[PDB]
Amino acid sequence: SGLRQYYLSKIEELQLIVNDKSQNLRRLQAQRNE
Amino acid sequence: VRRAAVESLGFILFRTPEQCPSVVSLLSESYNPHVRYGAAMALGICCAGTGNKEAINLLEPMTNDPVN
Amino acid sequence: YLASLIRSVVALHNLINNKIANRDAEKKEGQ
Amino acid sequence: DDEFEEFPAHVWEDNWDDDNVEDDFSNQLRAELEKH
Amino acid sequence: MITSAAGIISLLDEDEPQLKEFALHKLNAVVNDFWAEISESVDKIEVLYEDEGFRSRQFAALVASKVFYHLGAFEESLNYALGAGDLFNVNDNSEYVETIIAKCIDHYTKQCVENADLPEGEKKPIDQRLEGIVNKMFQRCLDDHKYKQAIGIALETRRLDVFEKTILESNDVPGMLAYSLKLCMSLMQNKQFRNKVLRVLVKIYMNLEKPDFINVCQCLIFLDDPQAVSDILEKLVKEDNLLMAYQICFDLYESASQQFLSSVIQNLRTPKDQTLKMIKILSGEMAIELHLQF
Amino acid sequence: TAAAAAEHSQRELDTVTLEDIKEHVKQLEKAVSGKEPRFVLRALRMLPSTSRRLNHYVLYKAVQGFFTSNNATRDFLLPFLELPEVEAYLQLLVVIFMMNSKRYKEAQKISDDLMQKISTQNRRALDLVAAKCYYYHARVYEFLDKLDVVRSFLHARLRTATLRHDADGQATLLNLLLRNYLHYSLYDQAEKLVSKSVFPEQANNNEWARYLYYTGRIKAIQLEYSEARRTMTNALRKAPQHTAVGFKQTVHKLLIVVELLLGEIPDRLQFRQPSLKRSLMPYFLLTQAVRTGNLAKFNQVLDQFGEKFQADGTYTLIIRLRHNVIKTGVRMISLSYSRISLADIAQKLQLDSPEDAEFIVAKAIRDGVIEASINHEKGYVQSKEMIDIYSTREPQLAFHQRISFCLDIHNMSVKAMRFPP
Amino acid sequence: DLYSRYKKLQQELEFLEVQEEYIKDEQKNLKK
Amino acid sequence: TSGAVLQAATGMYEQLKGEWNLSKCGEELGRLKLVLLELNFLPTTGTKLTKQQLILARDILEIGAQWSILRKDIPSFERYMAQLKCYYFDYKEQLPESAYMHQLLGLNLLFLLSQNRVAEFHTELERLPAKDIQTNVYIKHPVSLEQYLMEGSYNKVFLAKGNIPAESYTFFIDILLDTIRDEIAGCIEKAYEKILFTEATRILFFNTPKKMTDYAKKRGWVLGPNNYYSFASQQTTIPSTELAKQVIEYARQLEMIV
Repeated sequence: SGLRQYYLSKIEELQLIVNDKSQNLRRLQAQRNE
Repeated sequence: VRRAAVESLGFILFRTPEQCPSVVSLLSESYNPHVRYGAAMALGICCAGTGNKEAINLLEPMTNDPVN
Repeated sequence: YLASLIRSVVALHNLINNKIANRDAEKKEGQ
Repeated sequence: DDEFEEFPAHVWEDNWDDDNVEDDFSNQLRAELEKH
Repeated sequence: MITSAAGIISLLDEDEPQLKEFALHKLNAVVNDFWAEISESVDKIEVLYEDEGFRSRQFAALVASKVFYHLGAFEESLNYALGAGDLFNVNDNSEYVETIIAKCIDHYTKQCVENADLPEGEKKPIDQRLEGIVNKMFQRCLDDHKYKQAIGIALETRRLDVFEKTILESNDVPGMLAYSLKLCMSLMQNKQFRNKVLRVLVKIYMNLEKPDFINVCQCLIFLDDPQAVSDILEKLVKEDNLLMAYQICFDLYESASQQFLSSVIQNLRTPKDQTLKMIKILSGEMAIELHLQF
Repeated sequence: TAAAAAEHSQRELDTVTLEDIKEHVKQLEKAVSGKEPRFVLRALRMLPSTSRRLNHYVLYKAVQGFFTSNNATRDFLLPFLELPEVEAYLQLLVVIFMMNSKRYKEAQKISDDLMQKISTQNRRALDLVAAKCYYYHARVYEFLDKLDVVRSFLHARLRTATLRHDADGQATLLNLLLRNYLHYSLYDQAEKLVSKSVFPEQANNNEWARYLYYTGRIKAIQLEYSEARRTMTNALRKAPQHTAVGFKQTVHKLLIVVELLLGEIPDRLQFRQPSLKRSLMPYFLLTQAVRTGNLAKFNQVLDQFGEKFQADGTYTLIIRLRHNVIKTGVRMISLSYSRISLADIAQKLQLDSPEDAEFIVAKAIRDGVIEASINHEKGYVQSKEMIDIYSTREPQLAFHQRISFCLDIHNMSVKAMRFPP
Repeated sequence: DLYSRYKKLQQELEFLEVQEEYIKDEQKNLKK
Repeated sequence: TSGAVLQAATGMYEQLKGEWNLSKCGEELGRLKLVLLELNFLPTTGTKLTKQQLILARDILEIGAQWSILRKDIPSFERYMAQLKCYYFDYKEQLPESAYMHQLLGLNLLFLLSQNRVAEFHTELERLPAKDIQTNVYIKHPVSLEQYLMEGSYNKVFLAKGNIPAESYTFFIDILLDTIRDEIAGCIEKAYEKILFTEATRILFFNTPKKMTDYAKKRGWVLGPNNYYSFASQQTTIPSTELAKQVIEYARQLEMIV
């Protein structure tokens, strides 16, 4: 079944990075708002 | 020049209209009225003819902004 | 060092305040 | 949070000194004076 | 069960290239469970590989790749996995094989993107064994009836010939062409690579039995090649398909820039009623008049 | 109908517990259906007390009123009992049920099925449930006294958990694997693994505690006593407060032994505290013997409580004790003296001759537990004239560690101030 | 599908990095 | 086939025993190692031969280790003892108890003490069962030597020389004397002031007085001052650069936005 595993590994890594980066960006947004 | 920078940002991001509210929401709440105006115009150019709900949500409060 | 310790305590207090605010918001949204 | 189940399980703030001495300070001093 | 591998590693110190092979066989049998112990003894297997000790050249490299895998030094694990030869067993459901294949793809892609910009001559060569590994991975992509995602990895790898081959040898050639065009227009950034990809797409479109010309004209607009579009239009004129010619021309007017339209008109000028009508459409009389009436 | 009324009240409580299970599920969907990270810990933290309140008939009704998508695998639970994450949570609950029921065959099989499921699904919010499943599967095999096949299983699973850049599963698998090595007394493979794995700097408190215990034990056996003592003390400070009585007992026991080996005397507040007195009393006697230097009483204590030592696992450290018992004597002597003559250490350390004094004190200095010089031209052991350590970089360095620490907590605290929208 | 998801996430990552850097800079200037 | 190969291995082992039960043993053991490769070096589970493999495993590997110790070759001893340890502690259920095991096991412990590998020494002691530490003599003696050496009773360590359960415990007593001399040195140069020639001879149990110059001809603690055995005792500026680094680090973590 093709490189489903390879694409899924990369996809999940990037998903984690985007998730925590969104957390951090909202944090900074709030500090800057203050 | 700050205003022109924000407007140019607007021009850059129009094949991905969903993104412009992200870049411009942080600018719209800035103490510099020129940067605020540039943020508004960038939203306009980006989400032109798209009726983006997030865009209108960001613009709606700015209509009661103390600078003409 | 004393300055740094005071800063740490204040930072933790603010983190607690924010976690409680978010917890209250989540509980109210759920209910 | 989690009880580590994998591990099976006076009112005086004492701090040692519970040694074995020829009385604390009576016979010692008696013998001390005797040899001085 | 074993409780220690130091005994097995102890064989490698022997001077018997008959004992050494059994040592390595069992070591590979039990790496997955005793990687840590062997990590200090990996130094032995490195020189054993570099030498010509019978089977030392392949199977020892395999165990070296496994041990470096478990440890975490992937960059140097790859250098030995590639040399491991046919023993790598590119077809098996072993986390080691999937992960080293992933690293192979990543490294090959990095090298390709890095040597694409560089001149034709001075390009950092590609380990032919690594190339073979990736190529068998692609052939497996196809064999799995998973034609898609092969387009993606091929576009990443910057190798087009496989892009052509995969989009051709597949069901729903129109669907694959539309998906590839969406990817080419939307995501990929490098303009030179996008031009190469669009040239491949145009070649594919031309080679069809019932050619799709609207997409061809759009692609040519991207590529900035008005001479080709002029020749296509003259072809549609001689071989009568007037409705298709008119549609191509209207789309050309609505998309292509003024210089491109002028170039097409000039190349076309270089029965004639149809030619004049297309020139009119491209110039813009009909479109502006119709919009105004609307 | 007293039994009926009691059952009625218990079943009302059971409805409350089912509501709690539903709330945990809902939190899990907040995490995964919401797709946001974490919050599985929120839904999971009540796992221990929930396991305590588990009930057979309650689960009998649960395994017929739950599993909205009835995939028919519910019949692997129903006979013995008589979503992508909630199913794992329910399966873990069921293995807990068999655990406390003492049913360790279907328990192992159902745990295996749970493991197959979690291994198959390559989720990223299921890693925490996978960690808990790992721990309880290990406990099943532990009550079944294999501890061996689990080694390879957990070890491959750790490989997966470290390829996927996971933290909770990585830590828990590392911890259980270390427990297996220690249960089979493989303090060479244990050491190599600890040396060539890096523990997640951001790991649960309860997992830091266990890792620190095992690492300290490994170093203690390996004869790295200073770092062993630091590790056990830090583990204790990391340990839970109102729970884990057994864990605290074991860390304390090993800490007493390790300190006695370093040459110190422990704190007596330990033997004071009520949760430990009965556990640590043998070590109370042992510490008395070592402090006194009374080898006779030491031998009596060994002959009298040796079984408990071989049980907890201390029986080689408590001979290395003998060694560090003479060491403890010399450390006290060199803690209160500045120029004691050798013929005077011989006696006050219970030795034979000034030659033996030379050798033993020299070795003590070599091990660096007394920090003195020595002179045999006239035969005295002058110590180091203490230098006023405030015109020195020692305050610099100490405050440097502490300031670095405080800055790090400010960083980590200002971070993690997540705002929801 | 898969490659589209991969590349969308990639673009999102660089976009968020740019936003991070900008917010850093504006917080500096706002302090001033 | 299996029966025939087992018979061939058995015949080779019987020839070995008839030989000695040196160099002849060398080639015989080489061929036996090859035949063991042919058969089963380390069953490694799964196969479950249950051929009482321990029989031939012990035969070959204990005889190999013994020939090694008679030969005075530490690398070969390491190899054979590693294998033997595997066979001892691993296949416990299948293997029958080998009374001819503690000898090599304690001899291994002695070897570890000889090459000052105290960490590994205690790891293997832990591996061993509890009772054997206090019951058996073969193991007790190396345990006793290590305990004495850690306490510092080097005189007892020396006096133990005559006390040896079996003559096999040889050449590691000698390497142990060498290592003891090295450790005594360690003590001397770490914490003393100065040791004269006579006292150095008295303390360090050197060779004959004429070679007493040994370990000064070898380690040479800058000897020479006044009396050649003056021991040359091997016993304030602001670190401005390092302090600047650390303070700049404080400033960096305090001013960076996070």
